[PDB]
Amino acid sequence: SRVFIVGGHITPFVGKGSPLFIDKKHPDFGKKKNMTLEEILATTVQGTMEHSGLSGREGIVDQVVVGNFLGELFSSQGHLGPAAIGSLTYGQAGSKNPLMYKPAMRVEGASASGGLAVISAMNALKSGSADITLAVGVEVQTTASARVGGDYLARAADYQRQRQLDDFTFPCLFAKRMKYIAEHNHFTMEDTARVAAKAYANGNKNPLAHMHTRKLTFEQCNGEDPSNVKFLGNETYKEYLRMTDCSQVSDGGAGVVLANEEGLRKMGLSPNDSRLVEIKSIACAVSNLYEDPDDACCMFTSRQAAQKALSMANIKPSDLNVAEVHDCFTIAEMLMYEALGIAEYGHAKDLIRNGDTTLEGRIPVNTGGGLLSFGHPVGATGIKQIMEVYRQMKGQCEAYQMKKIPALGATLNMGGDDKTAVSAVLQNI
Amino acid sequence: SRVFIVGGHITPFVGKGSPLFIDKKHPDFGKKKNMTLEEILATTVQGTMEHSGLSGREGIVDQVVVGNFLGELFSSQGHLGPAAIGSLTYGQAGSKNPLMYKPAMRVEGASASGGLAVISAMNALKSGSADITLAVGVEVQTTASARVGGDYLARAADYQRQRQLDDFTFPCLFAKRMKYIAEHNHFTMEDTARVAAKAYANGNKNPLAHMHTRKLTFEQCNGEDPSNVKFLGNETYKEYLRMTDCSQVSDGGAGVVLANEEGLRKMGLSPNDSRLVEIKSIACAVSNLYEDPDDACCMFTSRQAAQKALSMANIKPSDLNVAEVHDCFTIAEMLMYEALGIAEYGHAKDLIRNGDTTLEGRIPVNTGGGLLSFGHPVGATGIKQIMEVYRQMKGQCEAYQMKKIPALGATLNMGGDDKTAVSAVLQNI
Ligand SMILES: [Cl-]
Ligand SMILES: [Cl-]
Repeated sequence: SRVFIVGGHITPFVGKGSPLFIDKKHPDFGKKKNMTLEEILATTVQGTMEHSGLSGREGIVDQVVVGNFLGELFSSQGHLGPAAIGSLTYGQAGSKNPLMYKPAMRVEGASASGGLAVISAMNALKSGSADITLAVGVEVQTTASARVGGDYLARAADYQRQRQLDDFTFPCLFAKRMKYIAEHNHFTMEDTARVAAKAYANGNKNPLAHMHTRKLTFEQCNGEDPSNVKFLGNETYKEYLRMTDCSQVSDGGAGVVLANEEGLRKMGLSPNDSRLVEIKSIACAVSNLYEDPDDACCMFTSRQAAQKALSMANIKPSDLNVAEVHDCFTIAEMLMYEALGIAEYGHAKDLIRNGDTTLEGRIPVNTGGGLLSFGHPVGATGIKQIMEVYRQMKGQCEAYQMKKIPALGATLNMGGDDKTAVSAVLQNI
Repeated sequence: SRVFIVGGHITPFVGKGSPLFIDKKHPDFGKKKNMTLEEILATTVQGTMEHSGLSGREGIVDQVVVGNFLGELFSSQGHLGPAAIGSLTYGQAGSKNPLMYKPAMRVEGASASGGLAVISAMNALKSGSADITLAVGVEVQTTASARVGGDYLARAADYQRQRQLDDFTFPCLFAKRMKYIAEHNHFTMEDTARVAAKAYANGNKNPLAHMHTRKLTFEQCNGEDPSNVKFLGNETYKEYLRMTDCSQVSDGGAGVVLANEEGLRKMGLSPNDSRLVEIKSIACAVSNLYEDPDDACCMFTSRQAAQKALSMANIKPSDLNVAEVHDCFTIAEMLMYEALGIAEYGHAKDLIRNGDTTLEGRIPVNTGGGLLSFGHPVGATGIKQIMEVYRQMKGQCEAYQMKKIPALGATLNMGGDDKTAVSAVLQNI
């Protein structure tokens, strides 16, 4: 019935611009390779068990759900259920494996895949099938060029209808929102530069962040840097999107262990244990892939998911102390403030202008960098969000730790152009 | 907490060799096109609603789960949750849509993806979060060459480890089993020819079957036909697999509406309604993608799933009156009889030699053709299996209707080389 976060793990998120990423320019180029999807999933499953107190007793996990979007394209690998079952002892041939024969599957809803894993794992916990579940999200996207990656990520779009917009289909869909947003004075490209400045400043305090080592001023984020190019091909939307407005092409993983009251009891924990966080509610809303709303200024689907979650938890947005939102673009972060309801329609700009969502603000958002600086390994992201609220609640975030420990948090995870949304309310214990 | 099949729908399964498939050789070549994935999903969702009594009240469905393996490769399209949400009114611009904002997602575990959609839907029904769910499985595989297709289906294998075996990786993995099976006298290539003779004879009575129009004798299935080629490239395994031993590359869909007692109440039905079949149990077992058991003569994972399901429903294999099993190859059907437990280890051969699993036998299996003749649109298969037991129980199968209406049935759906398995026990009402 009730559901608890017992622990979890986030890998460093890596790609171009991280010193952890091996390219023709890294001391180990030709000597060592970046992790494969299998290696990331192994590290993520192992790390999750290690930081959840399950070492030696991994057999008490009832089910495993993997969130992943594009493994079949980037890594030529689907069927990650049995890859997850083999991840606890990966590379140790013939070893005993307590996860053998357990239920496992992959779920997918574009960049909401990790959020969907969490809900699926929660349904299992409330259904009689499971008392302890492991939800892991992983992605490897660095194995193709930027343009090829665009085409792959267009699988999140209505591909027949939208791939034609630009090779960078998904960035073009958000540039298209921005043109409409600017035409209705909803917010500006100066506002979106401010989101980016905050994300990179936050990421500079987060050693796991893809962009940890990159420092960017507001001025650079606002286009006073010749390398911050307007890179789209589509001439209708090109002027509305800069490089710094975009989430990173990252590899990484995140996992969480979730338990109901009987799972806690099996682990020797009581529901009042101060290492725990309760998932007070979770909700999913999905719209029509084939049709878009006219009002680009409103993410109606994300707004539905958040309102369902907040209502199920019996709280209002003003009760929230921290959030993680889906900043796949700076443009999206701004819309997410309004979808979540921490700003009224047309007032996200007030928040970003007054610093309310910065680390020292009254409602910090994406405290570790978001998709923009922390990075965006698609499948991992939904779970990374849950774990970031958890980490702030437990005082674990070091240089980006909030000074006032948050009592209530929310997540809002999105797939595609606001076509899938998953939202959770977390309560600190 | 109880779960009922209310109704469902299966499309014709189409591909090369069906008269319903449009190729340079069909009267409508150049005039009409085969369905796209979107069109198949539209037809399947609409048909499932229609045949389940939900037309005009589609809004009482709480959520949709889609099973699909390779859409992101064959159709450049992932994110099928929102595609499913737009499927009821697909092609009708701006129409009212009662499915808007409902939860939806895609699940995947290779050729067990449909079976996984059913389990996920059932978890929702038992957890408080749904009373009526739609589980739909769809696949389109006719959009690539055989060899490109082969590489795509290799996403079911451990791609790094196994892709090198043959361009037809997955077939080769079953040819490899057959070599070991022959070496241990477990069963013979005559036995596997007998499975195929049965599938095609059954398919000839099924107008939805991909191979409905193809008649094949035992002798042809046993290699007395020059066109029944041993097509593998790998010289170690080549001699152990004929064309007629393989499932079809098919396009199609299947859907089912599942409800709990409160769902039945909302639809105006009672749990004793003669249009219903109860799912007495369902189980999933997943093994290690990276490691294979020595004994090719046993599908351990599938055996685990079926034993779990039978045990949960409190029955034995001898109680079963009908079964649908995963005949991705003739070789697999034989192993499935032993995994399901209708034959003891080493005795599947007794069953196929005596006709026990034919339409007139005491335990008819794959009454409509199986994956071999009915066809294998990957994602649909797990749900087609459920709907075929349902159809036999309700007397709906016409020329392949069993003379004795079955009281108990079992499904066994498998992903990859026995790495994921889903098994259900159905009870006629
Ligand atoms: Cl996405
Ligand atoms: Cl498969």
